[PDB]
Amino acid sequence: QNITEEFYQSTCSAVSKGYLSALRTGWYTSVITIELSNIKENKCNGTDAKVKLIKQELDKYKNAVTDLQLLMQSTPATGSGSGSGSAIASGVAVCKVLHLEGEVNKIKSALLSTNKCVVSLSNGVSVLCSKVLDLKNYIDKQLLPIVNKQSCSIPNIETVIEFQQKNNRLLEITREFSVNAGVTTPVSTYMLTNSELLSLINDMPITNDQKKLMSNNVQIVRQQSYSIMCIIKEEVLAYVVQLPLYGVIDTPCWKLHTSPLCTTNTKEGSNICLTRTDRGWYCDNAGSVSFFPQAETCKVQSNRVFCDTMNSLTLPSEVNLCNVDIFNPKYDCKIMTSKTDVSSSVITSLGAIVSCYGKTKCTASNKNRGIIKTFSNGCDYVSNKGVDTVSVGNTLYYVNKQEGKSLYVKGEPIINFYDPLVFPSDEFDASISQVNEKINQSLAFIRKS
Amino acid sequence: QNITEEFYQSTCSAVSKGYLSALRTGWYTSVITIELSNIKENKCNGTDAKVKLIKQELDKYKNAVTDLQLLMQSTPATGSGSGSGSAIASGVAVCKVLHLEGEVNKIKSALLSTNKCVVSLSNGVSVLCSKVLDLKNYIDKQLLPIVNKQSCSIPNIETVIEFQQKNNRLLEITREFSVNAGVTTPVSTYMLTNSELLSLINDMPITNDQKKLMSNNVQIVRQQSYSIMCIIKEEVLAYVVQLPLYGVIDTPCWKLHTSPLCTTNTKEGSNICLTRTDRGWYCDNAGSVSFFPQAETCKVQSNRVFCDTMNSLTLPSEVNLCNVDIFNPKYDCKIMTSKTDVSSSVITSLGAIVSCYGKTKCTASNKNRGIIKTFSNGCDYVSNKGVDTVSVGNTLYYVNKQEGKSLYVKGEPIINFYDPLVFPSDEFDASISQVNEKINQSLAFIRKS
Amino acid sequence: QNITEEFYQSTCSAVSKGYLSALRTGWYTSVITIELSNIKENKCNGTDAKVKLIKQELDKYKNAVTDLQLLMQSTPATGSGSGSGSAIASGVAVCKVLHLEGEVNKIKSALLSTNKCVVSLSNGVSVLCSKVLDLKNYIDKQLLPIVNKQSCSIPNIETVIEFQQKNNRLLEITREFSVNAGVTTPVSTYMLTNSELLSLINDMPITNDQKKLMSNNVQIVRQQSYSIMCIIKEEVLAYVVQLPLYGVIDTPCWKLHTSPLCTTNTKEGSNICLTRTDRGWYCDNAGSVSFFPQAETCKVQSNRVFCDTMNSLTLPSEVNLCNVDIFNPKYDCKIMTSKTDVSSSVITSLGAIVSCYGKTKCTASNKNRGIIKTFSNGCDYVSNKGVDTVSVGNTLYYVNKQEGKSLYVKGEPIINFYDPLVFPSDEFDASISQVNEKINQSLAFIRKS
Ligand SMILES: *[C@@H]1O[C@H](CO)[C@@H](O)[C@H](O)[C@H]1NC(C)=O
Ligand SMILES: *[C@@H]1O[C@H](CO)[C@@H](O)[C@H](O)[C@H]1NC(C)=O
Ligand SMILES: *[C@@H]1O[C@H](CO)[C@@H](O)[C@H](O)[C@H]1NC(C)=O
Repeated sequence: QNITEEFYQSTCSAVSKGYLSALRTGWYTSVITIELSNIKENKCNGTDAKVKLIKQELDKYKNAVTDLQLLMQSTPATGSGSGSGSAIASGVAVCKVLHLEGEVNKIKSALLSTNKCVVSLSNGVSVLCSKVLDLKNYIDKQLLPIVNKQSCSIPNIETVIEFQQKNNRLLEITREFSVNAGVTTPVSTYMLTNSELLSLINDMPITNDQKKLMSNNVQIVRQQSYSIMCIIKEEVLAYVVQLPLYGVIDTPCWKLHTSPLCTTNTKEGSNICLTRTDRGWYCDNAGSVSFFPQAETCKVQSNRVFCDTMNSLTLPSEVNLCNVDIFNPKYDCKIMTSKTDVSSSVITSLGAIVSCYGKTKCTASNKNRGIIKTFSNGCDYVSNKGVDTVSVGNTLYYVNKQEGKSLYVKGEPIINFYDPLVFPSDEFDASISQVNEKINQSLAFIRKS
Repeated sequence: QNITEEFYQSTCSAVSKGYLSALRTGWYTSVITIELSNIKENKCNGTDAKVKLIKQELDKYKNAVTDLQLLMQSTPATGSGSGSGSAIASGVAVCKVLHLEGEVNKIKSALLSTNKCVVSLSNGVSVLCSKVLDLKNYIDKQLLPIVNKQSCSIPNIETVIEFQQKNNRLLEITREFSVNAGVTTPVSTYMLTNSELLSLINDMPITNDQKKLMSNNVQIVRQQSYSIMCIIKEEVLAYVVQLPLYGVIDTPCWKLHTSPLCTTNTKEGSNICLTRTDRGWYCDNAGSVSFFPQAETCKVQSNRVFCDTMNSLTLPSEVNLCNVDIFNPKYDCKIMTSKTDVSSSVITSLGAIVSCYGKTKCTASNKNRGIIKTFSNGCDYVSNKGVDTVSVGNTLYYVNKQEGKSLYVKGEPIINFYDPLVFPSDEFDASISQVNEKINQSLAFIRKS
Repeated sequence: QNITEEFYQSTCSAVSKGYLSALRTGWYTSVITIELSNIKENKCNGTDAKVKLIKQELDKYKNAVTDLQLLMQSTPATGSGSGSGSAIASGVAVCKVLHLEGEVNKIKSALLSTNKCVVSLSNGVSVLCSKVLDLKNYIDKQLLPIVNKQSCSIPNIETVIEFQQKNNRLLEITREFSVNAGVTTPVSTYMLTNSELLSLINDMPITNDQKKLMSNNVQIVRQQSYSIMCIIKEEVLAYVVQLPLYGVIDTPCWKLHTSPLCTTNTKEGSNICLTRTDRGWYCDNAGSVSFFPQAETCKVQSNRVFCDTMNSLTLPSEVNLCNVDIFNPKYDCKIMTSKTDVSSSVITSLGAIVSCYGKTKCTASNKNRGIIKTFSNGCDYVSNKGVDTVSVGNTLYYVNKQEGKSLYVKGEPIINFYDPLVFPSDEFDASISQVNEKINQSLAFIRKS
């Protein structure tokens, strides 16, 4: 609920605390079926425009079914497979079951009397079935008596329009499945209406607090979901929707922000830099910390973070000590070094870190008062309380207007504890104790000779 | 207007000059409203197909409004926030104002008599208002007399069709806003027709030369714009369109192309490489140079470059001296080094740089004459005048057919001025003077022992 | 057909063999035309709803043509240009020909009598022409007699509906071309129906085995295609479709998987790591090996790999010896080193490599038996035969269920042949023989002093 920040002048890094967690750890597969009509082309003596329009829309239904047929002749399993495996792997497991004999018949039988069921497949997976569109009922009852005879009966213009409305959702689903090789993400309203999604959430074998969680963030749920095309078989079109399951909930999370920490010598060519690494989202997870390096693997909405553990890292709970004591031996606090003194800025949750070097004009202004702070050479921070923009050189960043308390922790910049001459000025991903050992090694290389 | 190129044999790099500039430095927010109809469901005795079709399309209007309602219950502010801040930050500032009382009433009053207005909000922002669709007028005048009574009146088939045409734009806007969590980019023709966009450009408080600039490049303007969902309130649907403002215009720009510069010893394992860094777009901006490292942050159309300063860098105007004298002390000309002699090629604006090493078959051919040039070991360049393709190994690159003059600047490759034994063969982002100091340091490590 | 795997305990890497190849080496351009109607607005005394609906849909046709007109006033050539050149370069060559006089007349004449032709342009390119929609015929025959007179004739509701159906494909094509600046990929069903694509494949001057190849993988073909907007001219709308040409077919391919290989000392701060580089897809191509570093540049479907040679590398056929003998001098087998002992896992084609270090809980379980293997410190591998998931820390990966034989090649991990004290613990992209020379250099730096 209450968001806070802490800027560490000593390491040129800030930590935004107070966020609650929702980590994806599992998948809920669910089958979405469309009852289709097995009709073959029935060309009849037809002339007046109502039969032509009906026959045209019927051909769009036929090409949509044959397009779905060449789509299932190839199950590419193209979703993920990026060394972290497939994400859709779980949903693919349901499609291989649907290809079994009698398996399309079980969901077709469970949905013989009701629209929404639960079906126990022949592999132990209890999936929830949904039937979102019924074209077999409409084509076999309202359309076949028009095209079945020798000469076509004249359908009313109302039938032509009602048939374009029902057939539309099928046509759009085949269009998405065609351009994406059967696997789509996010799940569009054609794949699942907000109304159908909320009905699937209410029926899940999950706690009521988790149903309130997923229902208040349906947009986040859509963006973290997959729609996988299954099978066209026995007057039934089936495709699987994989919805995220959040195994870690309401757990502490914080966000690390890092910026270069250089020396401010006036001699060009004589400055050395240092930047804490592993910036990003950290969350408590099962006695450890789940770290998320990729920026888009975590969507944040309203004080909670929605992450996917597929692309994360597991760190000891001691990783937090780099935020309070970077010189602490329980944890190997890693940095990267260079001699590149370029000014830059990072917009944090409650303020902005500014690393200003050289002649760069770094400043922070308010919309109505103008410039309220001019930064000197070095690394600094400013709160958003009273600040609107931060400009560094020719670049203007907008400060985030989130409410929260910020705390400035004064301290000596650690780049000053290093002798410039005996410094590793090209180490990437080096630990503090690792760098102290390389400094002990270059000073041993100068003492002996 | 006139595009030229310069290849530097000494550093294996080329510069494409002559481009004019258009840098995004600001945002213009504008409110786009849709007048809605506050109706509640009115189930009536209905049987004949025209009432059923009308009631179906009316339900799609109702679900679209409730879907927009759960979308504004969560303002995620998910656009950007990538350490450069939010891009949509400015547009979000307008949405927080719309949630104020009386604020939906001001734009609703300014648009009470005209379609397009200007409205001064209660926070000092003078936004331009547009009213693109009027469903309150259509539902309350043409539809309510059909559904208001006890039994429904029979609407003509013309009313059913005209209502599907007007309601369509609302349905597509909710579909885009649902899959993208309220923030879309680019701005589609459903969000804003080319006709409405041109009318917004003509009304902006900008110079006439800037209106000619944005109007001749509307496609670039759409791709650099954002559509942010605001509020559903008081029979008004409002969402903000953020259009780019180009503060830097008709300013000099050039593009740096770099390729590995290795030695051509015949001994495998004995070659060292060097590659100028910071390749990309450079533009004069306010006495400095704005450098763009990311490739997609700059779209080039017809001799002008359209960049976003949010992801750029500010460099001293002296950065140009790496293109004429890399050994010049006013600027720290940075390179990266390695021992990886792999052949490769870079398609420039007017030609192609080819770095050929080992047994790789590097060649450049014309469509009707065949191979017109065979490259030897080392780094070379060829103009597009008479050249169609360049093949390196099993890879074929197409040479850009842009008209312009190319200039070949002969010179000794600088990788030959370095003794291989005493070379830093793993430096990344190192300056020329930095490398000379490391060579002075490894030669001091061999002289003393 | 038969997929196999080989895990090398000595280098912590695995190779998935048995895949067949389809590399894109060329482009087939083809022109897709829409015959348009040159009509100007003809406002007439109109009141009853059928004329209003017709005039509304006619205005959507007019704005679509003018939107296409400002789209061709700017040919941005924004597709690619990423230093590998443009991909669309070949297709752009056809658009510059269409702007020639008489050139729209040749395809318009070849398609005067048939729907599908071949046309020899005035630049030697024999392109295949397709005419997918005929609006000039429909507007000039069925619509002009209604709007041509002084007062409008009353069209039937059937005409209003048939005109919305034909005009729809034009409107969707302008919507895609507007948001993407004239260059779209993949090619949607609006740009080309699966039926039109299959008819273009059958007519190509390619072998019958290649037509069977592209027809069985149309989804892969769409995802690797481009649609480029050409010209609006002389009652003809033309745009070019670039389809991939696979010059390398049924050639051997394998996939390299790599994972960190560290020492298992119990002392924190004392471990050194090593990881083979250049992981990805390798395919035999013209006596060499085409290597693909980017992960998305190769789509794999059903034992064959579909790669684009534009973003690839050419390696000596000897690159395979890093998979059997990394210490072999014919090839410089490159690695990268560090001191970062973080546990991680890689899902291979037939199993999973697990690098477990520190206190991380690495394990592999079966769905019904539970944990079937607990990994110790070091690098290991497990087959998918009997294994369902692999968990490392708080991350759970799904093992790929592809059928195939796996082979575990036991051997001493090479990180143990290196003395930790005299190790380059920050080399990136270093060769084995390069590292042995740096170890010979740091041992010479300690022997002399
Ligand atoms: C090297 O490490 C030893 C062990 O702590 C210490 O006594 C010595 O002062 C260090 N020398 C340096 C950091 O130059
Ligand atoms: C090292 O730098 C000094 C100062 O310019 C110079 O005199 C000397 O020749 C250099 N030695 C090298 C580059 O080996
Ligand atoms: C250095 O290389 C030489 C040449 O093969 C070899 O004899 C010597 O043992 C090496 N020394 C090392 C690897 O420490």
